[PDB]
Amino acid sequence: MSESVAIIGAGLVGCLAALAFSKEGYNVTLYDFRQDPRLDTTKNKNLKSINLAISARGIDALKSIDPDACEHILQDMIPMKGRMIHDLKGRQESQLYGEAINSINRSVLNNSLLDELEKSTTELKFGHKLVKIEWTDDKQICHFAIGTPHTEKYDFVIGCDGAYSATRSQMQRKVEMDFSQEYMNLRYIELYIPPTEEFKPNYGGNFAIAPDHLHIWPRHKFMLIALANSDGSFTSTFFGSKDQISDLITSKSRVREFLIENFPDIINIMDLDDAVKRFITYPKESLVCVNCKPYDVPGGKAILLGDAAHAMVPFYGQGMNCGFEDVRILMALLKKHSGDRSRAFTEYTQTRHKDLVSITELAKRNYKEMSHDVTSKRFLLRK
Ligand SMILES: Cc1cc2nc3c(=O)[nH]c(=O)nc-3n(C[C@H](O)[C@H](O)[C@H](O)COP(=O)(O)OP(=O)(O)OC[C@H]3O[C@@H](n4cnc5c(N)ncnc54)[C@H](O)[C@@H]3O)c2cc1C
Repeated sequence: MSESVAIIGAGLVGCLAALAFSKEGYNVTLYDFRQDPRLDTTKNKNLKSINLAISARGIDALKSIDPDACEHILQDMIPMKGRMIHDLKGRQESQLYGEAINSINRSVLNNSLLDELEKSTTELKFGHKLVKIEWTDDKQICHFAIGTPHTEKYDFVIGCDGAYSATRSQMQRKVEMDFSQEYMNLRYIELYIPPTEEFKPNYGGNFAIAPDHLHIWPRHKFMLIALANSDGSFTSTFFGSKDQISDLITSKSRVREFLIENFPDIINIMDLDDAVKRFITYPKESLVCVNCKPYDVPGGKAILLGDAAHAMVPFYGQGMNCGFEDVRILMALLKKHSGDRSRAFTEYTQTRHKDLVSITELAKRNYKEMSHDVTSKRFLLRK
């Protein structure tokens, strides 16, 4: 009487999808080739950033799925009041909220969703790599490499397997899928702002700068940002072109001078030497933007959510929030259609792809305002 679903990928979107479907009564199995990130034996946590901005929409998605869990899962998130813009003179200006965001730790959020899933009948299958799918009019046969071949049949499959989705490739054999991948001329580097030694009453913690603002140092086609952690430290991120970064890291002094010149007010709050070290040593992940149409295999046999459907630019886009909204939209469509996945998945493709156009255009406009159109003397250095 129950239907079974294989969800491929146990990142943030996959875990939320698993929560949503298990709650709605489906028999869920959640696969990931990675080891369980809650284990100390698992060395690669695959965490692209230490923390995340979760929007009202992202929060509302988790809340629509499980309000009690959502309360518990998000208890330590730090609400933001606005953005704090830092100019070349180290002047800060508060711009109060667009959409509200809250800072939350990535590891904690992903680990907490897994914890919630263990309280359901969801089967967790780490160490399982999806390698092939056979599509039929009844069940879909999913082939895995474990550790070792392994196959299991499912009524339908949800690809939440990220930007390079194996599920998406498998779908492409069954349906004509328009597809594009674009490798961004953009890299990011994670930096660190330590907690202060003493509790700062006006900040409510050991914070070196305002914890209730997303801090941005916007420059011409590059940017530094910072978002608070619960312990008083900030996760800081530098974004710049591949060419700019490659040219900088040829020399430690060159990086150091660049940082001092462009972000002079970070010397008060960050160790320059290890910043330089982090800058030269941080592994540079390639950022790819991918788009998809359709998102489903006809007859309700499969659907793609999260980065697997629409991997987008960091910061300027909001991949996790978008993926959380994917899930919320899908579940509402399933309820609207009384469990008819054929109808729901088809309508999903139509409406979500209209949404994606609007989302993409917003992100481009965000990049234009915040990073491209930056030439004033307060933001672009004159030698
Ligand atoms: C630096 C940075 C900062 C960001 N900040 C924000 C932010 O502040 N707010 C926000 O909303 N978004 C943010 N994002 C975007 C966000 O990180 C991603 O959109 C989000 O994590 C995507 O989640 P996902 O579950 O779709 O994909 P993923 O996190 O990529 O998870 C996919 C999972 O599938 C597994 N997998 C892949 N292939 C297979 C296979 N063949 N078989 C089995 N398993 C497989 C992988 O191991 C992986 O665990 C940021 C991104 C970056 C890089």
